[PDB]
Amino acid sequence: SLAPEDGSHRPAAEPTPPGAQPTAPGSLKAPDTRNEKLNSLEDVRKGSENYALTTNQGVRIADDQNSLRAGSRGPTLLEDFILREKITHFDHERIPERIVHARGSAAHGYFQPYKSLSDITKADFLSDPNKITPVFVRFSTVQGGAGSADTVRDIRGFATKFYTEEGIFDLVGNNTPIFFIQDAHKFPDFVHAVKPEPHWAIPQGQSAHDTFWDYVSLQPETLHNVMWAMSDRGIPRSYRTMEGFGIHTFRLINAEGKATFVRFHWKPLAGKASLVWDEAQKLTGRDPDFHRRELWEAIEAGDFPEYELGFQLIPEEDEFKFDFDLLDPTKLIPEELVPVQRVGKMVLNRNPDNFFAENEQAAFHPGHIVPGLDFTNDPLLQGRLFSYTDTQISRLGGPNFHEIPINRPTCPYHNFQRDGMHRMGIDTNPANYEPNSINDNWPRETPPGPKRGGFESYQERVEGNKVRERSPSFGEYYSHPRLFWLSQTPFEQRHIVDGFSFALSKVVRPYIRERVVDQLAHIDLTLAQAVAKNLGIELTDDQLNITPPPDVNGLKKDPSLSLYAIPDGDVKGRVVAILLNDEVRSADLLAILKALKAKGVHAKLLYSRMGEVTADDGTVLPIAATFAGAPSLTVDAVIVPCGNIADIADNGDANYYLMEAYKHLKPIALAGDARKFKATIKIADQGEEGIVEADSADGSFMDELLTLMAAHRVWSRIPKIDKIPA
Amino acid sequence: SLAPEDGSHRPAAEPTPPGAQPTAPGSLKAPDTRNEKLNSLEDVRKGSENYALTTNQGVRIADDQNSLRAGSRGPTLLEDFILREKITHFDHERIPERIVHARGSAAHGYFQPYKSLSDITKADFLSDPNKITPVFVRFSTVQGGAGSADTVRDIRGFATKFYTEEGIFDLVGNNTPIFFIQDAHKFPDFVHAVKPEPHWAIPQGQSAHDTFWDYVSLQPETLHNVMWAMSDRGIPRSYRTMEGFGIHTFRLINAEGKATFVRFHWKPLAGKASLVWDEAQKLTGRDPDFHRRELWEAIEAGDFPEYELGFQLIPEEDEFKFDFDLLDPTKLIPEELVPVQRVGKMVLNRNPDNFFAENEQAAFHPGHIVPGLDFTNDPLLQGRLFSYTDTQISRLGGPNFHEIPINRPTCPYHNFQRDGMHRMGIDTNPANYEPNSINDNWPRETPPGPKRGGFESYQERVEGNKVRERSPSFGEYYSHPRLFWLSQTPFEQRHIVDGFSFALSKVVRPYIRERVVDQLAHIDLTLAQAVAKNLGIELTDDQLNITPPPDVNGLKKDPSLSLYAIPDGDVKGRVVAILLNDEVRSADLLAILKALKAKGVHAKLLYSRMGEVTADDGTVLPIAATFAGAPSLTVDAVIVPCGNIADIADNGDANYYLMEAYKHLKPIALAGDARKFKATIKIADQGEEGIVEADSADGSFMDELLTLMAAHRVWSRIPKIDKIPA
Ligand code: HEM
Ligand code: HEM
Repeated sequence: SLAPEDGSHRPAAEPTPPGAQPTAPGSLKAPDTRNEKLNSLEDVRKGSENYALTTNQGVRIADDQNSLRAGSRGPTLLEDFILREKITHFDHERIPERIVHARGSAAHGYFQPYKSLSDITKADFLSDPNKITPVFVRFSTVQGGAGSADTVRDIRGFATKFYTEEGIFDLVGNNTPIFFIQDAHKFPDFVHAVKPEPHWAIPQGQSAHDTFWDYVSLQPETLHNVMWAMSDRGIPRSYRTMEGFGIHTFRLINAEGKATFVRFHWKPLAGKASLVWDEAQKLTGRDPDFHRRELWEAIEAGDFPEYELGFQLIPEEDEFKFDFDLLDPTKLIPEELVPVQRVGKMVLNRNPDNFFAENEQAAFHPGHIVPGLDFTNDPLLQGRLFSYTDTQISRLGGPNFHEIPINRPTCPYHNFQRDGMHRMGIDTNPANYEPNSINDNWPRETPPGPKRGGFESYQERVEGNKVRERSPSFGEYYSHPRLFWLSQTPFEQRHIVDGFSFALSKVVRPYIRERVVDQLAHIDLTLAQAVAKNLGIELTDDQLNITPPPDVNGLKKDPSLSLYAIPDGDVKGRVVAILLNDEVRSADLLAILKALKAKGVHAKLLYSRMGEVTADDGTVLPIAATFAGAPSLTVDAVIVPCGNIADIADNGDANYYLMEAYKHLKPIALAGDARKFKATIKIADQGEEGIVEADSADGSFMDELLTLMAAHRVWSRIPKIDKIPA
Repeated sequence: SLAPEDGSHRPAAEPTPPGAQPTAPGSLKAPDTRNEKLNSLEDVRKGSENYALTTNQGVRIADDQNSLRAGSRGPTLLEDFILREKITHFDHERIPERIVHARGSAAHGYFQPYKSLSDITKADFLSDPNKITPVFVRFSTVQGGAGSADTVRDIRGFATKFYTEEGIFDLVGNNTPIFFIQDAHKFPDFVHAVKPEPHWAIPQGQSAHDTFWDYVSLQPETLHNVMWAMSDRGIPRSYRTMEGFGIHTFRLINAEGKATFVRFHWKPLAGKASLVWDEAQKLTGRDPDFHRRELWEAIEAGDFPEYELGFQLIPEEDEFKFDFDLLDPTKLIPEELVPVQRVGKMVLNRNPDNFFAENEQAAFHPGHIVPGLDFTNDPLLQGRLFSYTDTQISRLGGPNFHEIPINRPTCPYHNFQRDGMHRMGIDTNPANYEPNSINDNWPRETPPGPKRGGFESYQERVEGNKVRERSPSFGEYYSHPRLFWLSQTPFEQRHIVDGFSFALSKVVRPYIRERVVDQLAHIDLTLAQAVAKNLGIELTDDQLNITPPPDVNGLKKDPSLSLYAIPDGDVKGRVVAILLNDEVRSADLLAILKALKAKGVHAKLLYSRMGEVTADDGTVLPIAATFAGAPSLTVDAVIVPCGNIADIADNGDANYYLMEAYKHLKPIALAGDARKFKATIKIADQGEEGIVEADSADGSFMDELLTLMAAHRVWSRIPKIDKIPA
């Protein structure tokens, strides 16, 4: 018996805020959170308490501290089958990581539609608002390995496995509404260009290197998604605060056989929010698991990630009514032209028990559709359909990957397929082929119909010759980048210029930088000049005269493309650092902590060492972390209560904590003598927007801080942050 | 043609300093650097210039930009064999990463002994000072994945494959002279404890989490290597500036059959040097590939990593003469007791061509020894001999891993083994067994002998019963941690205290922190009290009264255990930042670059944007990076020449660059009006040791800066840095 007597080794099985308890497997932290897929995994969950340690053959082990040897200082014997089983299993623990999106974080949840969509699709999981479909969701980056950092600049994946009563449907999307390339045949070229370069395998988790920009300069179809990556969309605050998109146009098919074109969306109910680049880059160093942590701790707190599924629907007769091709995955459909119709809500409310078994082995593939859905001829989607089935045969060891527990359907599955490595199902059918008479032809085909029918593809007309040719309708590359640029606020446009400037500064061959600036001059002259100025490049008179591309169907902006132009901030689940001193004003801290608790905002109490400090009135305050241990990077705002400020006033760490928060545009609130820190961040006597200051933390002090938190960051401070060395 | 007409896409095939040219495959950068192993890989090197693009079956491809479809907006066709081969290969690119040491960086080189060692060993590679043995060396971290960061706190691996004329010898070592655990049976327990925790797979590249410290608190044998890991040994400046050790006692066997015990050492001829923790942790964010890049760029510059192989030799009759067991890999042999005898030199002088083919697929294993070497009963070494053979079967896809080009011997190999996945060798032997008459028994066994003989194990006497028992002589856990602590300088001791304090502050369960401070009180009460203070923990009276462990064979300290107590600096290959302004004083820059060039020290010219600036005499200075883009973390020292200092005097990023370099103890040199920056870092007029200043950058200014650089860091500044908010 090695646990403490007080039981402090074990986290409470109740919702608790980040940092309050050690994290734990989902079925131990939240045993009463259930859904049909979580219940169906019970057959393979293994406990541990009160059981003997055994070999994998069930033989109890007496001494798991030593190898068998001839004498206590002698050679190890080959007959030690307990050592060789344990080391054999260790030696073969790893499987290949995913070729792309190897870094990702996943959770269980459930989906429900708001109303029946039976008029536009026969998909069973969208047929009834009282029908709940379990989900498993993995969010990811694209380029880095499974051990790379979370808050890199990159596109993010957003993959949802829906365990429906008519089959698994995987909606395998990203956090931007287009992809970099048009035809799947180029996907190995693009991904080899963005990945670490092959001689030396550098850089990890970064597209800021010469081969990426060489490919982008030579393939202008990439510029639209490059604009989104260089914007603050490339550095989300959390997986909870990004959008999701299926990117391709797919089809919905109803029971009458009508096809409707659809593009899929996820709206984050916590709103849209991103970091700023210096904060994201530094956070890759101080906490490379920040998004994985934030997701797992939000679910442990009850701050469940919620998203609304929405559809952009285009009738079949409107296929050719836009300036861009619906089948081109480098084009978005502006919401000003085709609004997103709300379809249902997904809540992620339980973490896995074992990351390897459930996250690392999950397999999502966009060819996993159900009756009521179908594909289109988008040539990127069409090649994806080949790739996901193929890659799973080597990543997951053979063709029985659907029998790995996380991947199993919850609905029935029966067919004539047999054998393969690690075959689990033992088929009793006398027949392994059809047609058969010896089992009266079971399992049998099922015709298509309104519900519970077999899958049949929509009978789209195909006409043309066998060609390796890009459609001419796809040959336009600059209008959607320009629409995106013009839809951004002025501070978002500055952050884009800064993204391209920093990236191209890391390209060693200067001609590649000059070729990219030339492509920017085809999108918007203001953007091109601002990036050229940061690179020491002067645009030629020819570049200054390139005519801008046309508007997209008459639009010169669409605010739904901006993260911030239309406020959608939500503070629940955010976190505030509170900088303690050795004699805190207990009344300020009561007022601060209860205001945050009332709005579901978490707090972390920080000091210059661990342990406790005692307040003016004797209240013992427990310290969560030190100023260096939990830097401002990890929080959304900073509060300094009054008390003995001279304890921390000359602490370089405390001062730099405020300077870094200030540089990264975070709200800061200073009570009482904590206003002496105004000198550190150069605030005027009369104050400035974004810094909350009062004689105490009472009256309106907390409401003002919370108002700033709802607007996420203090964008008006951007011109002021340069006169700070931080 | 897509290359620029000026040829600036291609790096010069000559030695160039870091950043002067794009990096490149080794055989293109240094085509005239050869050794027998490098030449033997020519059968599988494949070029590219002037060749047609083909499928893997040799069919020329006409259009690599499109899939075959029925009409240019039609569905992709199954008969597109060119798309499916290209995407099948991409879908199967990944193989499992190594179970430990997944993150690593490698190079080719050569070794030769200084004199014949035939009186102590019959190993052929140590027999002749003029017979050179090619090597391939991989350096690595332990815990993180292949995509994790380089400058984490961790142990580093140092594995060397010697391609000898009597077989491959792999010396598979680490950068500290002991390991964490005593018996291989516990390796999966230890590694699971240090690795990301199984529920959520956090944290990457960090031992600062509950399960690692839970295991250490319950297994005091771990304490010795934990002291090394918490010291600055855990954060090397470069793989060129750390020690190597084989850890175990092995045997040397001479031609007369005499056995000598040996421990292996690598001494870095560039000297020992480490980062400081705040710098290391920030560098994991700003350049997670810093060590991989530094190694590659040192070899491209001709700053070839050099190491001296050394042996500690103990006669067989002295096995039991120390206070510790020679077969216990948690104990080191102090050099004051047994000196390291210099044996030979290894030079790494060429990078690979393809990182996956040569580094990712390399297989090192400490059971690959040759005649003239043998094992001992160290119970950690004994279990290693099973594991490397076993893990390579799944990582590298089967039992023919020795036929992957990097792993092949350069000497003959013939036997009766056949088949296995991806078998390359086509055996013509009519026999596949021996004894045979049908091929007159060839290939034939070879008796042991002085040279070119068969391998025979030393006939060690074995006497004991078959037991799973730890030798009582291994049950001492505190004397070697204490020897290490007492041998560090006072600043190195402060960094150890900080390393334990920072790590244990990240352990959520407070009782684990308490148990580890109790273990520290058994090593040294000053260490224990200093850690306990930073944790808010008070030592009990019983803890204050624990008797310190005995000296190790009379030693109070051994200065070979410190990185810094004995000066051993070498500045060649280090790097200075030079902060430019828009009217640099060309006379200062002349003097600076001349003095750096004379000592082999490289420079990086930095400014507030990219492009060029022009000096006072019209010299056009290309800018390597911005002040933000290449932070002070990446350099060894900073020089600010005179000129138009007003251009940069108020630049926040230039001021922060000096604040960070100052906090991280780096030398700073300020010429002329750059002395105005003394105010940012609070240097008195009279100056400060570690800041070089003068009216101009003459010979005397450069000699003072170079002297500071030879001492690596300005330790005397440590009391002054706590106040700087950086
Ligand atoms: C619209 C463009 C695409 C989007 C939105 C997309 C999205 C994703 C996502 C989110 C994942 C990770 C799923 C998980 O979390 O496990 C993934 C993995 C993958 N993607 Fe795609 N992808 C795109 C295009 C492509 C293309 C064109 C190909 C190849 C022709 C491709 C091949 C793969 C492969 C091989 C994997 C790893 C799958 C696994 O190992 O299970 N992707 N992609
Ligand atoms: C003295 C203690 C040890 C040292 C110095 C050591 C050093 C290393 C080094 C440097 C590597 C990486 C080689 C490379 O660059 O590819 C490595 C890999 C590995 N080690 Fe050890 N190790 C030790 C103990 C152990 C133990 C006790 C076991 C298991 C019984 C073990 C199992 C492995 C395995 C399975 C690999 C991966 C090998 C591969 O995939 O090719 N190590 N170790």
